[PDB]
This record gives sequence, C-alpha cells and structure tokens, in this order.
Amino acid sequence: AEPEHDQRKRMGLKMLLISALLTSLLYYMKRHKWSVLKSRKMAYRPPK
Amino acid sequence: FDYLHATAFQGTALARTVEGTTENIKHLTRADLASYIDTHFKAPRMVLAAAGGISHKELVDAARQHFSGVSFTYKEDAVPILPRCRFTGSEIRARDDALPVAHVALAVEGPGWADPDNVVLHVANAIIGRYDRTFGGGKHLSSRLAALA
Ligand SMILES: CCCCCCCCO[C@@H]1O[C@H](CO)[C@@H](O)[C@H](O)[C@H]1O
Repeated sequence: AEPEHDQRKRMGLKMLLISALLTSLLYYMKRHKWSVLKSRKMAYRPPK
Repeated sequence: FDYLHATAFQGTALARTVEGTTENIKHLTRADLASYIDTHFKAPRMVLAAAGGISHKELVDAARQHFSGVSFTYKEDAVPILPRCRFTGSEIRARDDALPVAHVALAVEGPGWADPDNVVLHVANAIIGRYDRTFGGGKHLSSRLAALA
C-alpha cells in the first residue's frame, strides 16, 4: 500500500533535525533584530 | 552634538555637556569653584603660548617671574591619566514636529590625537567635504554628496 514507507521515515528524520536547527537559528536572528525595540526606552519631556 | 556625545559615550565622562546641569549651576559652591581651580589649574597641566612679535627669552623670563609656586611632593608634578570612555553604538531621537527642520548627526569612534590615521581620516572628510545652500558652486561642486544634495 505504501512502498515509500521507509524512505518517508528516513526523510521525516532529516526533516526534523533540520527543522529544529533552523527554527532555532531563526529565533535568535529574530530576537537579535528586535532587541533594538525590546530594550528601547522613552520619556516625555514637555517644555512644562 | 551634545546628544551625540550623551549617547555615543553614555555612562561616561565624555557624555556630559560642558555647561553642566541645571541642578549643578543652581547649587555649585564658592568652595567647589575654588576646589576646581586648585585641583585642575596646575603648572604641569598648563602651557603658556605666544604668537606675534615677541622674544621667546623675553617671554620665558616673564613666566618665571609671575608663574611662581614650585611643587614639593611627586603627586604635584604628576599629570593624571583619565579613565577611558566606552563607546556605544546607539541612538537618541528627540522628536518635535513643531520644529522647522530636522538635524541628524551620525558617527563612529575615532582614534584620538596621537594616531597617524587621523591624517588620512581628515583627507577622507575632505573628499566628502561639506555644503550649505549658499555655496555658489551649486550642481558643479566636486563633492558627490554636495552635488546630489
Ligand atoms: C524544513 C525543511 C526541511 C528540509 C529537509 C530536507 C531533507 C530531505 O532530504 C531527502 O532525504 C531522502 C532520504 O535520505 C533522499 O532520498 C532525498 O534525495 C533527499 O532530498
């Protein structure tokens, strides 16, 4: 019913590792760029 | 430029304005001022400079005469080396849409007097140059940035 059975799982394995690796790296990258806004501070200084 | 300094060297001495703070001016003491002069205005940290039609010998003579006070200890002849100021890649944006035009200042950390690279850097700046709306050269100025401007 499904001759690809084995290949399909061998792929699923590779897909997972790369998936973990990439999701990780991209998470850092995203955080790294957003750091500029995440830590940003601001104040209201009217001529009051 | 004060904001540039305030952020480029945030958390250090160079981050302060020369005129100081409002609070300081309101509360500085006859003492503090005296203390500043005593602590800072000292012989090894000073230079008497003269340019024009004057005799060096004649000049140095007058110096010895009114620049008296000699030092006893070793601390009085020591020129203190200041704690280094840390540069920080950052930004400060003071927004007020009610002002007529915007001012932007961007910069990287320079080497400091001693370094020979300063020569090149000034040559560099010479290439980019400067510009303002009353430069007659106009669209023909040699500075690419002035041209586009
Ligand atoms: C999130 C994106 C994940 C992409 C994972 C790519 C891994 C697929 O890799 C595949 O593995 C099979 C089994 O060894 C081989 O037969 C295929 O030729 C190969 O392309």
